[PDB]
Amino acid sequence: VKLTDQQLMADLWYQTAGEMKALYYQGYNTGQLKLDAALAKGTEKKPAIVLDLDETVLDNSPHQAMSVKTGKGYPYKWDDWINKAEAEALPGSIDFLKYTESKGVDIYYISNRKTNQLDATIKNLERVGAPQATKEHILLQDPKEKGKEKRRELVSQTHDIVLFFGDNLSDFTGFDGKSVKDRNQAVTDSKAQFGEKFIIFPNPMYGDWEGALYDYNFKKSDAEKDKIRHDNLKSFD
Amino acid sequence: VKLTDQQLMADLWYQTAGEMKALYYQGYNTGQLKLDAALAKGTEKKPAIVLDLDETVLDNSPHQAMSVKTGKGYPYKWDDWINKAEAEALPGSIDFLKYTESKGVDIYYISNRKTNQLDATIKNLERVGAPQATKEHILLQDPKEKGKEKRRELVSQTHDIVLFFGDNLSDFTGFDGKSVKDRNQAVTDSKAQFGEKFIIFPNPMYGDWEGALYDYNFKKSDAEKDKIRHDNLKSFD
Ligand SMILES: [Mg+2]
Ligand SMILES: [Mg+2]
Repeated sequence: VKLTDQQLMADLWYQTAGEMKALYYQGYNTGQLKLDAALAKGTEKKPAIVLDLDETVLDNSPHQAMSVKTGKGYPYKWDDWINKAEAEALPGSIDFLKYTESKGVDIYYISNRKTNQLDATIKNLERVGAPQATKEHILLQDPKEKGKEKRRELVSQTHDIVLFFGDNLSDFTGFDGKSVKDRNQAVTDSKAQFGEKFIIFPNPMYGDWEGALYDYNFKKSDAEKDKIRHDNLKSFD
Repeated sequence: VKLTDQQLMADLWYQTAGEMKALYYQGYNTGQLKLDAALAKGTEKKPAIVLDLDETVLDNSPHQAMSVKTGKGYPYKWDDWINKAEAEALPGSIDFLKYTESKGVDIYYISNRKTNQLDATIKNLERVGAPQATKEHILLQDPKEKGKEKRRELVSQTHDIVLFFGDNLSDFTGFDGKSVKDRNQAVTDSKAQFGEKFIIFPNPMYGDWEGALYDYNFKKSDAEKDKIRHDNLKSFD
């Protein structure tokens, strides 16, 4: 079984579809409207926004396409890709970030890139013209650190975080390590937050949605993942 | 050779990912905000909204999952699926539509379901509780006519259409029959509209994004389609 072939359409959409680009504009347009509203309401502490990087601000889809062509899934040559520091900015992202900066609002890029990839991440953020591309504002994941809540909470000590941007539910608080059924119910329960506080972007290529299917154990064979993937489809009879 | 296998991850995300559900909530949450805003400012003609049905209001992903499991591509069992009239509503859609009706706004379901599928479509819409599920409000595709602009224009003769909802760029005005290059540039050109007048939903399973890759000629071989799909991915060096 060529597992990587199973991602082809998802990758192709993400890389070529105008619809995908439109969804990125819709997210950043909505985020800017809500930033303005949050600034007009006012804050107790200095305002901040928090964004994920991969598939939120930086487009890593060329690595996923490399996996389709080679048949070798992530993280094969992921560090090689990160070190190249040539990911393009996703649609609307840079204009929104520059607008946020112009308003005096602090930005924190909270990303599960590893702390030892900081320098390459700064390089990529500089290449695309992302504001505040510094160690102070780029909060990467420690070895053995689970999730992003520690970094979210550190930011909240000194800022009021008015918006979160991400492609993965775990880019928002309260979606860590849940089963498919439980994370899906949590979405329903927090339905009012989406497009309000939590700004979501489309990523059918990879993420916690896939990891949840494997009980977050990625040490599964290609055949085992293939079976789980097939078993979790809901087919019409 | 097995083109349906390449849809698996796209279908699995659409069916299982809480992120997909969040994007639908974000879309409809934004729709309600923009509807209220438009009504508050007033209109010339009676207000309307236009929605697409498939992958906008109604979830047909069980048919797509079936294609993957059986390995049998479109049109296998599509009309049978339509006639079963058992698609679930997409997240946030029905509450939004009930709200819209209650504000005195007319809803028009402009959908490329065939005119002989009108009875089944009414049945499915009644089942999920969509309002205004009648021939006067469900505007299906005439086999002589391509695209939806004629139906959009007709509605616009008596109403001021304040919002459009879809998963396909051709559910909005200005995206008919364009190359990938041209349709993607048109998104850029119309970037301000998304989340404002055009409310977009994520569908990595199928659409004009795929048709455009084939220069809208689906009578290509699977070999040709497979080469086209592979050739349009962008990998890194
Ligand atoms: Mg991400
Ligand atoms: Mg549709």
